[PDB]
Amino acid sequence: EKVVAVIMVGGPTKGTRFRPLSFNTPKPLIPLAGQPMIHHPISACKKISNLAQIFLIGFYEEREFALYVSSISNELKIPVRYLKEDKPHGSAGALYYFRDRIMEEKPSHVFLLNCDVCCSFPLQGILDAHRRYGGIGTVIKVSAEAASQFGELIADPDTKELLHYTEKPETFVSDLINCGVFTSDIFNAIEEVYSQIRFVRLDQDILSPLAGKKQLYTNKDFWEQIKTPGKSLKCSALYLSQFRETSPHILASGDGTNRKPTIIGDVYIHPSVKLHPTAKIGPNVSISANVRVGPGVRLISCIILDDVEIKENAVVINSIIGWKSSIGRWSRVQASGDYNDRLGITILGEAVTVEDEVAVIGSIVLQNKTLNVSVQDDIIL
Amino acid sequence: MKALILVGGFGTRLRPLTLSFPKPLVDFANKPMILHQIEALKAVGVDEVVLAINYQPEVMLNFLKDFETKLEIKITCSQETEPLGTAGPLALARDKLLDGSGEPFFVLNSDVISEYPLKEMLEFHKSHGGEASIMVTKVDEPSKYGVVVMEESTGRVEKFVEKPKLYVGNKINAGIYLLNPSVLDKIELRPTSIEKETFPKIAAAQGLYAMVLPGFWMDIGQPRDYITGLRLYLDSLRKKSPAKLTSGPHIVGNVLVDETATIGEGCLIGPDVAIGPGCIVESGVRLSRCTVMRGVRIKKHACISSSIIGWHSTVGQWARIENMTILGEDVHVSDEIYSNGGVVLPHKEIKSNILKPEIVM
Repeated sequence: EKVVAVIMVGGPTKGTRFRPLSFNTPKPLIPLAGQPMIHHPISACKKISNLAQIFLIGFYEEREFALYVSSISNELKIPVRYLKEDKPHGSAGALYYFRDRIMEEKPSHVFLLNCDVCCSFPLQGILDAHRRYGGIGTVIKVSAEAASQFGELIADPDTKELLHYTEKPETFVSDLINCGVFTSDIFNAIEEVYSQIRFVRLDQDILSPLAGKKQLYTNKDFWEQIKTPGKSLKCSALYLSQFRETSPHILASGDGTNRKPTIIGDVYIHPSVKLHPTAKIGPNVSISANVRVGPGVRLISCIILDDVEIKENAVVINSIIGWKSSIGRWSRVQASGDYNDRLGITILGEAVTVEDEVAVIGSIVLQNKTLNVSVQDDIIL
Repeated sequence: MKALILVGGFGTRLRPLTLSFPKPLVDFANKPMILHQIEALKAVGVDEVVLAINYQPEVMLNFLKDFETKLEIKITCSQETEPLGTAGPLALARDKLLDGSGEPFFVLNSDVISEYPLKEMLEFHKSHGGEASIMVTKVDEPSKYGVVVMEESTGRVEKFVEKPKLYVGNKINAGIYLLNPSVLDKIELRPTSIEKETFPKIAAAQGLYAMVLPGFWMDIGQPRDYITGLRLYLDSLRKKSPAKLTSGPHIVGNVLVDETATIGEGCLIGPDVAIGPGCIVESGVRLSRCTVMRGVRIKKHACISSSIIGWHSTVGQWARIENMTILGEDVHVSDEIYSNGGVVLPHKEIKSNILKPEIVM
């Protein structure tokens, strides 16, 4: 057989929540646990030996993605390609558009996953489960109280077949929810709703009608929807935990002072960083390239982007420091850590200069901004 | 004759209007703020004008290139690595100001608006033969500003009294200067504030003089000052040229409408409303104390009062905008949406009410 992969990207109207960071780098390219957001789905596509071409679709500008795609294929050796849907049709119409380019090598099964998804990605397990189930296409157990986020989803556990599906009107649920792989026959199903029935949403007029018909089938790990810039930390720890279960040597594990700082588990340190052994790099911190880390600084539950300057005795808690940002000496950037509150994770824009002793507690600072005074519980433009 | 205009940075305190276009390129009463005093420099026949910016001019080269032919004026930029105080940027642009004739040049601040009587200031300079000239405006609050203690007989200044607890005067600087070429040598290479170090150097020499500004003065350092500063401008327009302000049965007070802007029927516009070019105003609207920039279309039955509308935005039908609501470029307000002081970022669709002051991203 042959397998192809298509990843949804979205345009500048979806990353309208990551605004401070979206202005410099679009949502899919924002580094999660050191690597861009879509860099984890692409990493899981290589484990399928029968996979070939990869397709990134979305109404972004190709100029931004052309530079990034050129570097991925140098690592995993997979043909990745970006296609800009000039006419965005949500999801279903998005992929029916240029269906020729996707089915160009006659792939048996086509992978379809979304950008803002943080699961374990068992692509090789679901592929073989779909080969056994058959049908056109192919969940995670959550509490029944956690039902406002999605709604209702019914699946008979004997054949693992979706018996009923309502997107938002739940009206009694079954504790199962979507997570975000079909056969080659999926393009014909869209023609029977775009040409026969005639802006088409995949999870409204394709998933819901295919209920009784035995064609739609059905994680055992983690999953967290990440449309919020604050969720970029809670999910980053799971990826680091995934990099702490598998291959930890890619994760910094200093645990001492032999010119290596005090690392307190679940830390990814880029080799291009500058460190001081007196700094304590606590849990759940992902440091990017070409950053200068000061002495005696405390970094927990935060992610730091490129070209950041951390000065003497700085403290960073539940924060996201933008690009080329400057953190003054004895300055503190903390937040509560509430992934449900808007100001639970303080976010700093690009090239934001927090002066010495200046404190930022649970606030959002825009790019190219200077701070001489301490702020608290606000949104600074 | 030469001239120099102090711009400063990008306009950080004027966001979200300066998030895209720099500070001097924001349309104020239809025209960008830079054109309000460049055309005034053409009234005195100034050919070349330099801008003491601090950011990179690469973003506004196309705009300044379009004003050189329309206005017949030479426009060149100067970018400093750091803005050296208040008099520093003048030390760098001294080469573009000396033509050889040794004529006084003007120094203007981009954060000030006035009536600009530049013609009758040269006669105020070519009468007593002074060396340096500044403009001075009366303020009701002299403590919050730096007071200039001059004599009420000739116009000579003596000392600088900042925050006077007792009354020593009420006259403050207006940000507009008139300097001979013989002053560009008294500055040092170190960042010096012209208000704190350079001006007292010439005041003790008694080689300067002062003139009073017979007009309005406003320091625009925040986006909410555009609705009240537009009042002082349109008021002076009722005096200078009253035929430049539109009139009609649906017009109340002072309204500045563009020839390109189109207004529907059954509307009510005023007072102090400025509609940029390329706009599309639908019927049943009620504008008051607001300013509308280019290309934005306001749908039918909308009520906007004391607000600021960005470029190429869209106000839905029956939408109510009030209380210093600040909208960025390309913001789409749905129908029936209420905003009570919502400072919104550009490229945002508003489908919910901003019933209280709130910053939307």
